[PDB]
Amino acid sequence: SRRTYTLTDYLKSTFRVKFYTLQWISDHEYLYKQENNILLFNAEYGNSSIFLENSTFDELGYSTNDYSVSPDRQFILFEYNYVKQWRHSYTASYDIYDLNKRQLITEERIPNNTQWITWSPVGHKLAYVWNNDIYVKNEPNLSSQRITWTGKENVIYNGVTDWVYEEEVFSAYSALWWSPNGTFLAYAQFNDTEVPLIEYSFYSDESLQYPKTVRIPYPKAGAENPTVKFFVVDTRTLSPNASVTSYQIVPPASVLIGDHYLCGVTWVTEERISLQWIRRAQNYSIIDICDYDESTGRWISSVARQHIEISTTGWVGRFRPAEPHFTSDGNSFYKIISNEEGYKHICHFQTDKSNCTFITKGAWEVIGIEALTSDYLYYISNEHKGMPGGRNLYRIQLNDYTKVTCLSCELNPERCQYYSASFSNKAKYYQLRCFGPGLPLYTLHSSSSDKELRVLEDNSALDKMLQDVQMPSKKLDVINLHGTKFWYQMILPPHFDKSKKYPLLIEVYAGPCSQKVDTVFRLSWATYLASTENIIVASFDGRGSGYQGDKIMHAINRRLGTFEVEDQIEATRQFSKMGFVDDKRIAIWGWSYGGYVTSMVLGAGSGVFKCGIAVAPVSKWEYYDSVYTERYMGLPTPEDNLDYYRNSTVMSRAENFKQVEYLLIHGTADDNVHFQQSAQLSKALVDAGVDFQTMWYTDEDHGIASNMAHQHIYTHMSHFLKQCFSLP
Amino acid sequence: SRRTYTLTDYLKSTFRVKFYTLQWISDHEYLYKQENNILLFNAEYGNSSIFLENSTFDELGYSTNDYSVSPDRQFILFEYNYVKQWRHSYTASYDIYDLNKRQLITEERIPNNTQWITWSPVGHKLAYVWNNDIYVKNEPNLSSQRITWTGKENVIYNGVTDWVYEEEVFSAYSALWWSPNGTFLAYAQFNDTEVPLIEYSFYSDESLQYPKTVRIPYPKAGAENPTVKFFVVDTRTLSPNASVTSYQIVPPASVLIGDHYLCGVTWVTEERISLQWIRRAQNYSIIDICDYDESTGRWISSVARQHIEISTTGWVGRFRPAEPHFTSDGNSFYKIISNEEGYKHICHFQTDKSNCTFITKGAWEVIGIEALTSDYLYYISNEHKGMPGGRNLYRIQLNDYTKVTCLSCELNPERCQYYSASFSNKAKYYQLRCFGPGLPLYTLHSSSSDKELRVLEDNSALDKMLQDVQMPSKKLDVINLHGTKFWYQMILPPHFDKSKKYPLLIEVYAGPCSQKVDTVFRLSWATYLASTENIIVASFDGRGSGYQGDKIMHAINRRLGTFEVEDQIEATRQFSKMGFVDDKRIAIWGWSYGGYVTSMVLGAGSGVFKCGIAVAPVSKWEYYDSVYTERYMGLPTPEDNLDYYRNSTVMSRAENFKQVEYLLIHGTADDNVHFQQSAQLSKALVDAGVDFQTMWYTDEDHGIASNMAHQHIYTHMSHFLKQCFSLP
Ligand SMILES: *[C@@H]1O[C@H](CO)[C@@H](O[C@@H]2O[C@H](CO)[C@@H](O)[C@H](O)[C@H]2NC(C)=O)[C@H](O)[C@H]1NC(C)=O
Ligand SMILES: *[C@@H]1O[C@H](CO)[C@@H](O[C@@H]2O[C@H](CO)[C@@H](O)[C@H](O)[C@H]2NC(C)=O)[C@H](O)[C@H]1NC(C)=O
Ligand SMILES: *[C@H]1O[C@H](CO)[C@@H](O[C@@H]2O[C@H](CO)[C@@H](O)[C@H](O)[C@H]2NC(C)=O)[C@H](O)[C@H]1NC(C)=O
Ligand SMILES: *[C@H]1O[C@H](CO)[C@@H](O[C@H]2O[C@H](CO)[C@@H](O)[C@H](O)[C@H]2NC(C)=O)[C@H](O)[C@H]1NC(C)=O
Ligand SMILES: *[C@@H]1O[C@H](CO)[C@@H](O)[C@H](O)[C@H]1NC(C)=O
Ligand SMILES: *[C@@H]1O[C@H](CO)[C@@H](O)[C@H](O)[C@H]1NC(C)=O
Ligand SMILES: *[C@@H]1O[C@H](CO)[C@@H](O)[C@H](O)[C@H]1NC(C)=O
Ligand SMILES: *[C@@H]1O[C@H](CO)[C@@H](O)[C@H](O)[C@H]1NC(C)=O
Ligand SMILES: *[C@@H]1O[C@H](CO)[C@@H](O)[C@H](O)[C@H]1NC(C)=O
Ligand SMILES: *[C@@H]1O[C@H](CO)[C@@H](O)[C@H](O)[C@H]1NC(C)=O
Ligand SMILES: *[C@@H]1O[C@H](CO)[C@@H](O)[C@H](O)[C@H]1NC(C)=O
Ligand SMILES: *[C@H]1O[C@H](CO)[C@@H](O)[C@H](O)[C@H]1NC(C)=O
Ligand SMILES: NCC1(c2ccccc2)CCCC1
Ligand SMILES: NCC1(c2ccccc2)CCCC1
Repeated sequence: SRRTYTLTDYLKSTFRVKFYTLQWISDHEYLYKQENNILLFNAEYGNSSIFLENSTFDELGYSTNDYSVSPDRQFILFEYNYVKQWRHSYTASYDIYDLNKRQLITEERIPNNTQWITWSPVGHKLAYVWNNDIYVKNEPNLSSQRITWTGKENVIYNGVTDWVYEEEVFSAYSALWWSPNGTFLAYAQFNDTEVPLIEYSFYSDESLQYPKTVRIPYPKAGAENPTVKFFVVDTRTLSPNASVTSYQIVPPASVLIGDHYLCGVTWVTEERISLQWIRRAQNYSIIDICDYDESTGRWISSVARQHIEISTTGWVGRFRPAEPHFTSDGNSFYKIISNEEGYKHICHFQTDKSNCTFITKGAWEVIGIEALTSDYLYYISNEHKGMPGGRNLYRIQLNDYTKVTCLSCELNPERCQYYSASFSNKAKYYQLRCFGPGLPLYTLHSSSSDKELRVLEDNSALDKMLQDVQMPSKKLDVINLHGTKFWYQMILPPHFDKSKKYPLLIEVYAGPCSQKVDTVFRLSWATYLASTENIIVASFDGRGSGYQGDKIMHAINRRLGTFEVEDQIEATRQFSKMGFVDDKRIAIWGWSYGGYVTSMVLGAGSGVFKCGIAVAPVSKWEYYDSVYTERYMGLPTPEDNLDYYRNSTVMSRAENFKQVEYLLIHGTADDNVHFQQSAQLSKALVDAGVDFQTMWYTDEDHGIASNMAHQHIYTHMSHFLKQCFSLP
Repeated sequence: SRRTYTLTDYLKSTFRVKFYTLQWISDHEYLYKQENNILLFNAEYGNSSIFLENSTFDELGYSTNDYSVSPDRQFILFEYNYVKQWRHSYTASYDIYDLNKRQLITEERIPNNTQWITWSPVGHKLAYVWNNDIYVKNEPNLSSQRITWTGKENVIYNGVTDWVYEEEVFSAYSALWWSPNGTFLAYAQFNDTEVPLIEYSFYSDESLQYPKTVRIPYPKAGAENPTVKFFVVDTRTLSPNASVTSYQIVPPASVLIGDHYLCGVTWVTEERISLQWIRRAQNYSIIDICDYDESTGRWISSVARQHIEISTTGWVGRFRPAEPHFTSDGNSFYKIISNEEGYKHICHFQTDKSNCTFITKGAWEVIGIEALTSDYLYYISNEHKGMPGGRNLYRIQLNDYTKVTCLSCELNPERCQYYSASFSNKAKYYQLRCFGPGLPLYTLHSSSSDKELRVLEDNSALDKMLQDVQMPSKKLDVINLHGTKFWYQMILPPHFDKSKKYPLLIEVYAGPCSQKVDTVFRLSWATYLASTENIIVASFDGRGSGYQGDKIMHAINRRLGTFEVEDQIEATRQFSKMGFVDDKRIAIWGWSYGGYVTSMVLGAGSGVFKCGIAVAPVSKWEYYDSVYTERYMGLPTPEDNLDYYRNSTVMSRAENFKQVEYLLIHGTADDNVHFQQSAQLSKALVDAGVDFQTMWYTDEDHGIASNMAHQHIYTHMSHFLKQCFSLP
């Protein structure tokens, strides 16, 4: 009799899922923004005090989207006037507020359009990037000092990444790294002089008479890449009438051979920095640990402190090589790498020795190292119940790898199987974050007694609202393909009657090291399709997917568009044989890589799918960026992998689309998967005489995330889907 | 029992409509390309001879799309390697073939990428434009002489028009004019230095890794326009070691005041040239007749030889002021202008007097003056039967305006009501071209006996094919609106049963001075919709339409988007009341201006239309070019017509689209109605929460005319239409 989860409920977020975001500022204290008030909580006693009243934000231009308190707690930074750029980058305005004299620094302010800013790890120094140059302010009220002079739009980047490093290498816009005690400021410089430009029209507000052309240095497969340099600036000598004292650290010879990338920076101590470089091929990476020479100011490296990591069956790491986690002394480190069996586990390395020792093993994988003390190492893995789509926090004794405890496994076995964690300094306390399968749950714990100090947020409000509505259920299970067991999930309609025949909707991603099958709780479009439209929405992780060993992940090496596409078809074929699926009404959709896979499926002529929707899909790999594409496909030259580049385009399967109903969608301002991709795909379908539907979204980028576009696209795909399934 | 005219029949042109293209080369001879053979016909005796065997084209690179024989018949020009640009412009390669020594000129050839080329009116001189500069060749085998040095891509144009002059002023790419006896070569120079650039992406062949950006100097409403200069070059002194002798003719002071355009050039005699200029406003034009001064080389003008033409209720002429037609002596001319009642008729002017005398009158209009001898004047009008959508050839005695004969009216009253004509030199013979309502019919006639020498093409083959198929019928009639009678047409399905109720498709254009209702025979998409899908396709010419007097045409002056849109709604409303139309299923579609109107109707909230399709529509007048837009709307400034510019956008009616099914289509490479227009329109619909369909066509220009795109768009609109009409 109750209501169903509606499209409007989804599009409007009428069912709010709460969370708990905190920032640790010591080994037992943390800040929390509550009702626009910044409160200081003491993990020990649970008591809190007001750190900054809600009545201070009231007048800072307008909305204050973010804050950052200096480590010495003397100042606070206010971020506002946010202007988004790519996936991670953006520019903003900042105000510095003196917490002592409780005033607002007015002289020597931070520039407008600041690209990045950060306090030093200690004290209250500031470093920021503006107009592609780096500046340092020793005091909030004193004049900043310019560190670089080469900054230049679309050419030289100091302190921040260019387009490709942001998206594929750093997964961040930032390229600045203060040393632990603020002595040194390390940064990377990117040169895009020889990178070709992708250009597209941005129409802007209706009042703009002429469209403007956006230009981005974007390297497509096999094109010229940006070069990079790494510098360590000694901030001690920074003065208005002094030059900048900096040293340039170059990569090891084994990398200087040809094109390469800087993929990681980690400070070990005030005089020891760790750099991780990888060759353009991405099957050879190396860690170079450089020591500061106090009598020359040089950062020296030695072959003894270099650690090589290669891959013979594919690429190194998941999306990039894993980061090293050093001990306080810096004489050793722990890092995730592939073991003998192809599973990723933690290996213990000695800084000046090449041999490492695995401290974990099994047919499961370590997702990442979370914290490290002199006695324990905390990490996250999907070992529990052997569920690759589950996550838990584990702790292992460093003096006896035999003693490993699961800190999250049994807290709420039914409600919580997917966690992430955030540790305080020195790992004395930690917040545990549960994302499903039940309602998210945030908790605070002590590392000494493993006791649960308290419940930070349990979403009891959401629970209330949902018991009044007919929610669908999510079931996870397994099936066999090629003698290998793979996972899949199904969002089943309320009051699921294994008798009736329901229409199926396959939602796919399926890109290298992907995971669409997990135990995370999500109020999604699928929630609505199952709840209101009685459609079954399933997902499957086959060959190429991650967190199940290099064996399954590297299956699609140098051959994207083959096995992962084929496995979606065979898995759907097995789903359609289970009596509760109307094989006459099967569809599939995806975004990005899921859009590519969706298209490849539809064009396979399997006769299995009736219709499909592709949103901002890749259509030809030579159109995508160099870092991501080459990592799996090599170079598109007749000497390397051109043949597999050519027969993996969606265009080459155009004729087969005559057998299905296809919906192609794309944002005209997509800086990531260029509109070109869909423009070229549609032209191939037109030339083949194939009828299909289209939908462009003016000025929307890769996310197609503006409030109105977001609502419009899901509304549109719903009509298309219901038309195809003959649903009223 | 027979077949119906199918979509495939239309898309593939299975039913060929033949024509007869000839080129007059004297007062009694003409050339005709037959089976790749150039034959020379003698109108007098009807006998023909081979002028150039089909066996000469065989090897000229490849296909020879066109030929041009010099007037002295000594040479012939072969055009090939055609590369289209805008609506009229294109570049090509040319070979000169010596008809005497029957050889092929090999030395001093014509450049590749030639923009325009033409023989002189006599002899065998040649003038051509290459890289925006003019060149003259006195002999096919001799070196050409460069005439201009200012040529520059997207900036200076010598001898050819820029984008806006090509599309809106000259309706041609050409800007060169030889004098009657080849002495002088006149040309216009266009400067686009200050014209803003419209830019858009061209994706090209799938193999192009990066899309290229096309840039065109295009002036939008109120923007900076291109300036122009007119020169008369004396070719007699052209020599390799001599400078160029030329004179610059400037416009009359009444035009130099502000911005203006050169809209017409006409040579009167070897020493008298006629220039027609118009102000940017386009409600004031003037004809300046300049005489050559043999002792100074100057081209002099006098106030006595100037003729002003203004409009107080709108703009001058139809799309541009009509051209003057001078007598051999050049002492007088005949030109179409609006009379006292607002109807366009022929006025007789004296070159040095300001008063003219109308030689025709009535509630009908003269379409154009076709030929002029010392005894008669031939013209075309829609006077017959008072049908504004009919055309006929008339002849009027110059010494007695009372004697006027209709030469085409009664030849085939049932089969032919729409003619055009082509006269030989001195008007001794003429070809008559009938375009409907029956099958096209070409005939050759003598001016002396008005006798029909012979039938050039009667399409008897097409007649044969069509009697085997169920063709629809076209009926023309009238209806009253605001006390004024307007015309409309309906393509009725075969075996039309005035009983049953059929869905109605309204095909609209309705732009200023347009005519959708005529008696021309057309194998169109509508032919298929009526014949096979049993849909009625109607068209209506209301306020704003042409050929019915300035009264009706100037109705929409300074207010586009109002009356012509409203009249389509009221006329459809009256059509729906006629018992044979299903009021529940009515649609409307259009192209360009028809797309605008179509969209303005769908957004009127009249409740009359269920669905509609708009192809490459204008959505906001400030986005269209200056010449066309300003002609009807004035300037978009608060001092002029900004208010009507703002409330006539399609966007302002977005909310109303929630009541209809809308299909928006646009070529991404449209240089005319920029993709911007539809991009901005769709964004307004998305912001309003309106659901609608879309369809972009990669790299297609304004015509969307590539073979595959052509077939695809009509196939797509047919599915949309049938979905909306619930037709299987
Ligand atoms: C591209 O072409 C290759 C080579 O023909 C395809 O690889 C074969 O795929 C078939 C599946 O139909 C397998 O039976 C063979 O074992 C494969 N051979 C190799 C060399 O792996 C590949 O599937 C094609 N890729 C795409 C995207 O269609
Ligand atoms: C094309 O038109 C532009 C006007 O914009 C001319 O440029 C001006 O030329 C004069 C004289 O040389 C200079 O004093 C101005 O400074 C120029 N202004 C600009 C906008 O550049 C240009 O010379 C013209 N070219 C031709 C071939 O006529
Ligand atoms: C700043 O802080 C006060 C609390 O100290 C906020 O007041 C609370 O508001 C929530 C709902 O918004 C109530 O449920 C609490 O009970 C309120 N507490 C009090 C003091 O009554 C106040 O809303 C905040 N100011 C702003 C900017 O909204
Ligand atoms: C918007 O501009 C004017 C503003 O009123 C509109 O008004 C005109 O058209 C009406 C038709 O409903 C007439 O009733 C008004 O009298 C007439 N106003 C004037 C001053 O003559 C006009 O129609 C609108 N144009 C568009 C495109 O919507
Ligand atoms: C919490 O209370 C303790 C005493 O039990 C005090 O020492 C501490 O400073 C307080 N922490 C806060 C809320 O800052
Ligand atoms: C950027 O790279 C280009 C191309 O190699 C080079 O010419 C230029 O000097 C470099 N600039 C800097 C600041 O490194
Ligand atoms: C730095 O130099 C400027 C003049 O160039 C001078 O005004 C200022 O006093 C100097 N600062 C220091 C550190 O003395
Ligand atoms: C590393 O990748 C390159 C790129 O093709 C390849 O030639 C080489 O064999 C690879 N090396 C390993 C360790 O597999
Ligand atoms: C037709 O024949 C006549 C002979 O009476 C001749 O004069 C004429 O040139 C011929 N027509 C042509 C040009 O083929
Ligand atoms: C014309 O100029 C050319 C180029 O300098 C020269 O070779 C030629 O002799 C000149 N013609 C004469 C002789 O007048
Ligand atoms: C000519 O047209 C312009 C266009 O705005 C107008 O301002 C001017 O008054 C008009 N004059 C005549 C003769 O109609
Ligand atoms: C060219 O014309 C001749 C005329 O005799 C004709 O017979 C021949 O078929 C034609 N050749 C072609 C197809 O070009
Ligand atoms: N850029 C890497 C990703 C991608 C791949 C193909 C297409 C779009 C986006 C894959 C993982 C995050 C985004
Ligand atoms: N520009 C001239 C035309 C037009 C008008 C509006 C929109 C597109 C095209 C009007 C007549 C021919 C084409």
